[PDB]
Formats: sequence, structure tokens, C-alpha cells
Amino acid sequence: TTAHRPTFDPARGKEALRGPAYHQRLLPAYTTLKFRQPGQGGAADKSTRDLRAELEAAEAAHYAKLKGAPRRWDEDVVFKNQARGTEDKGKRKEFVNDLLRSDFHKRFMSKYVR
Amino acid sequence: DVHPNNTQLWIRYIEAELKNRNINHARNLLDRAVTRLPRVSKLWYKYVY
Amino acid sequence: SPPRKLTAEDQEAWRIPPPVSMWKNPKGFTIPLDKRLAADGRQLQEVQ
Amino acid sequence: ESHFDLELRASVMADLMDMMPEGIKQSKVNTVLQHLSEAWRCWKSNIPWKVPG
Amino acid sequence: LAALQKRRELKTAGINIKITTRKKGQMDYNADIPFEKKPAPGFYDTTE
RNA sequence: GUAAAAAA
RNA sequence: GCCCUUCGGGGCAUUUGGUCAAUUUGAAACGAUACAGAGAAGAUUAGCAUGGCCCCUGCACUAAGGAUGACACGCUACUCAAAGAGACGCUACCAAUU
Repeated sequence: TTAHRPTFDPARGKEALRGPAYHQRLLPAYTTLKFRQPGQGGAADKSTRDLRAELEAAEAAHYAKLKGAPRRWDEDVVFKNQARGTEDKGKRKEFVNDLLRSDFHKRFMSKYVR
Repeated sequence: DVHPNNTQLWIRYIEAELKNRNINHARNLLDRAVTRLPRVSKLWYKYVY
Repeated sequence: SPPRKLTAEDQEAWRIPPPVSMWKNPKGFTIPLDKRLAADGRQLQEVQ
Repeated sequence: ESHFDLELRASVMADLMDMMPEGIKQSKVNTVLQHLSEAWRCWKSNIPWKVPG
Repeated sequence: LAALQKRRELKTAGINIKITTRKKGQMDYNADIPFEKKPAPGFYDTTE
């Protein structure tokens, strides 16, 4: 049954029809462009080597700021110290490029499937 | 117009003219085809043949 | 530029297997059962 | 969902046409889009997808 | 086939009429070469 | 039968 | 018509427009009637799309619907062989029971 089919030849864009103006399509809106003002930059080139210099200046400043550069009730029981080495999780957050094994997804499934 | 660079299509058209003895139509097609596709040696071989 | 010189081994290396779906059969074909189970790796799957 | 499928199929096809060496016969490429559909169904059913050859 | 038989019988027995099945929204491919693209002229004459 | 000249 | 005049003259105002008002032959369309008759590889069917010499309703020419609106389902040689193995191929047709 080939009624329900894929697309091998997707529709090609066309020049607009040309004719007299009667149908109203697109109501005017935001009819003024904003331009970059004094202090908003954009129209401010320094130079290639200048821009390079501020790039390593800013990046070295960030790196330097990161580095810091200016009989007992609990002895009756049978299992002991079973939660040592558990609260020490939380050194570095690892992004994992596999969604079904991410901590986000594990959290999601724990919260919602019970 | 739909398949400008199709060797099989160019050969079909050229052969239809040659089979029906339209030699001048066919040679015009052969010049057009080896202009269109100058690195397709099939069209060059057909033309020399 | 001049065409790439290919071998029959290049042609064989780019031939594509005919897809047998485990779910879809739009034409209602009767597929032999070995062909139906070829692409399953659960025959491959090893448990220790 | 219908639009996502259209975009996905166009992307996979463009990649395959650009991956194919010049001179390979290239009629059956819609075949690869059928393999793509089957692999997606295999992912949804958690069935390993492995086409021999 | 039945309409062809009836039309042949009418044409044999005299009256000739144009049974025209031409619908609303259909071209007349008999009437004219559709979307005609003539072969490009080349260096060879093709008038004969 | 509601939406195209001895195999409802 | 008016005005001016030096009584000879001069001035003011200046080119509309829609094929007739005429219904057979320069183009309206339903309904009734007749007929048939609703997608997805058993049965029943929620749909969402795709392409445009198919459109309809809608303000939507950046909704939504129209059976998922319909159409789709025919057809099917043509860039085209090579190896090695045969050929009473390519000619004639033929004299004893007792």
C-alpha cells in the first residue's frame, strides 16, 4: 500500500506570484531597526593583534583568578559502619554523553517510576 | 531538464535518434552530451564509434 | 576531475544488505525464517 | 513528529550520498533508510541491531 | 469497450458525434504537445 | 449504506 | 451670453464618456434521480504527514477541518557481457532370405 510514503523529492521554493495588492498577509510590526549605540560596541574594531592581546589578557585573568593569583545499644547490632564511603560522593560532576546512563535520567526514573 | 547529467538518459535519447535514422539530430545530441559531460568516457566512446 | 578508478572489491564493500524488518512487511511478503532471524544478535549473545 | 521524521530522513540521505564513493551504483539508498527505521525500532525494543554484511 | 462498440455502430449507421470525456481540470494531450521542449539547434542542419 | 452518470 | 473698447478691436469660458436599456450561441451552481460505494499485508480502525497542471470551508497567503480531504496501488528489455565446451555446422548419403 504505497499511499503512505516517504519524501524523496521535497518541495522546491518558488518565486512569488506577481499581481495587484488585495490580500493582506503580514501586518506591520517592529518597523524600526535598533542600532548599536555608544557603549554597545559592535562598530568598534581595534586590530587583529590588539584583539589577540585583550583575548590572552582576559583569559589569563580568568585562569589566575581560578588558581588564586592576586553493653551498648549500638553494639548489639549486626552490621556496622555500613555508610562509610557514601557521603564522600561529590568531588566533580561528570557529563556523560549517553542520556540513559546520566545521573539526570537515573534521578528521573527513580523519582517517577516507583 | 529533470536529469541534466544522466548518462543513461543521454544514451537513450541519442539512440532513439540513431535508430530512427535522424543522424543530424543524433550528432547534435552527441555534441551536446560531450559538452555537458566531458569526463564521461562512455559518451565520448559512443560518439567516436 | 578524472573519475576514480574503483575495483570490484570496492563495489562489493559498498553493496548494501536487503533489509528484512522484524515488524514491517508492507507488501505482505513471505520471508524464509533464516532470513528473518539473520539480523538478530540474540543468537550471538553469550552469557557468563 | 512527522516533521522531525522528514528532517531526519533528509539528513541521513545527504550523509550517505556524500559518503558513497564516486562510481558505486546508487539506486538502493532508500534501502539504507529502511535500515535506519529498523535500527530505531530495535532501539525502542532494546533489541541489539546488527545487520550482517 | 462497450462505449467503443456503440460508437462504432453509430458511425457505421451514419450519425457521427464527438463523445468527449474531457473533464474539468484536465489538459488535452492530444490537442497539443504538452510543455513542449524542442531540441536545441546544433551545428548540423535538421530540417530534412 | 452515512461520508464518487451438500460457498447497511 | 456677458464685459471692455482708443469704436479699429479685444476679453471671459474649452473636447465628456462606464461596448448600447435587449438573458437562446462566449460559458453560474446545487439538489432530486440513477448508480455505485470509505486507508494501513486476518477483523475493526486514532490519526500526522509527503508532492502539485486536484482543490473545498475558513480572517488564517505562518490555525483547524474537509474519509488520516482526495489523488498514490499501473507499468517494468536497452551504460550490458566474458570465459570454455560441444555442433553428419559449411558435404554426401552407401549391393541376399535359402
